[PDB]
Amino acid sequence: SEKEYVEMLDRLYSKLP
Amino acid sequence: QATINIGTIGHVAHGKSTVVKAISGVHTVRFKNELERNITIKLGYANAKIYKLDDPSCPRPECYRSCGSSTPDEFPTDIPGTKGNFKLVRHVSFVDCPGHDILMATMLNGAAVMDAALLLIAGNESCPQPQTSEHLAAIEIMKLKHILILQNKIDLVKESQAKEQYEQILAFVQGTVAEGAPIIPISAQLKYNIEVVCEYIVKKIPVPPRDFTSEPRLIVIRSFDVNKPGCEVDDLKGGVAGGSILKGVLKVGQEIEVRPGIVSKDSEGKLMCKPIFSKIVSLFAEHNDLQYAAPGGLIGVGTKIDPTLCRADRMVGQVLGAVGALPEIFTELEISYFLLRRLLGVRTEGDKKAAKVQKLSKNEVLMVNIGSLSTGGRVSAVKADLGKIVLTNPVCTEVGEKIALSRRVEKHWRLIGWGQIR
RNA sequence: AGCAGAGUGGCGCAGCGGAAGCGUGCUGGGCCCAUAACCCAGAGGUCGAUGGAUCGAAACCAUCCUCUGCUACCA
Repeated sequence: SEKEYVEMLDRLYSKLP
Repeated sequence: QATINIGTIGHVAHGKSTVVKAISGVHTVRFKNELERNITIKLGYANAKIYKLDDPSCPRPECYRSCGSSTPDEFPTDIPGTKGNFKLVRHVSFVDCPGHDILMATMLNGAAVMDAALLLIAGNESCPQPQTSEHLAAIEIMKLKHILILQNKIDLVKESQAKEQYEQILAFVQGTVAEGAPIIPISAQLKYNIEVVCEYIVKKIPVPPRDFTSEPRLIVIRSFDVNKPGCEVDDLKGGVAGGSILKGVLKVGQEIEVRPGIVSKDSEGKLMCKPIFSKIVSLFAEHNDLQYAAPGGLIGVGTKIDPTLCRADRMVGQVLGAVGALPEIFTELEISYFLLRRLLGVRTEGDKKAAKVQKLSKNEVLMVNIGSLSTGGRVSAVKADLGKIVLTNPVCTEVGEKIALSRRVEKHWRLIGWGQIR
């Protein structure tokens, strides 16, 4: 459930300033 | 053609065109240009081809690399692979529903012929946002659970806000299926994590069992005239129905009947309706010619109806059966029903107005969304588990399935309950 | 997209083979001690575009250009 979210969150939000 | 219908529903201000062009490559479009004031409020259509280089990412035609154009602030680039042709996995179809609350009845209709959905959440507004719950509940009622939540607008939304929102939605919906549905945060200003979405939609959403042998039924939702303004006399054409087929392989040259009918001249009552018969000219899907129209896909069936029925969007939610279909065309109908103990689709920061709604009273007009049809009708008898409704235009009831019942709370109708025809 | 309207001086806008009009500002001067209203001259012209039939296109003809509008959306 939230594994799918957190994996992709640390993928996404690392590329933000 | 198409194999599955994934719907793209999602509340106000998340951006539709950026996400829709990334998934399908086909723009969501319709009247005004002024493409929309905010996000699409029409029932958009689009198909797409999903191939692999033997990689979970989906190529473009130019499959060496892909440089976006979403923003010139930075360059978003992704790599699907390298080139030497790619293997076709399937042809997918989308159903872009309205993203605005007033258009709820239309959103219901369009939704009711999909095989899966994508809940486009926006992090800008309230955490347990009205429409997210509205959508989710309707989906579990119709007969679907193949949902992939997509956090579509978290580009400038901080990670505390966005985390709190996914938590509150998933905690409110504690009685609606959503725990086996992934939640994929994506960028819509830099198109990032799009490649992982391609892995998800092939995983969570295979082709469900489709009944080819069973009799053809086409449910038309959109009206298209191909004669259009400026037609020549010997360039005459038929009228084209944008419908999905949910049962049976409709073959070319077959005769098809539109079953809610047209009402007989000088009727003194509410009967009699007579179905209209039209021969299938052509079976067009994607941009590729076909001789068949397999179920589980949204297809443009050109039929031998004449311009007046397609000159405007007048074939929204009509049931078409091949030919002389057994389905009854009721004009007055026996609903079994139940109500929600909250008012769905409305709830704000002050928590208004999801308070429990009073019981229905006779001779009030309510929207019964039965199938993909949307008719208005008045309740003639009102018992708790037996109401009798009289409908303005007849409804072809393919099966006793489900219904969605709405009541005019204020300016427009709002979802109050559901049930099953008896 | 096809369809009803328009192409003229800054603006308003007459006009049609043997004519770039008139209204409004514009600027000078006069009347009056002086202004104002007034009067006079002054000042503002690819008459969309592309040509053709022609002794001559502001006018005929065809196209293109545009906004003004239509079934309300055209796989």
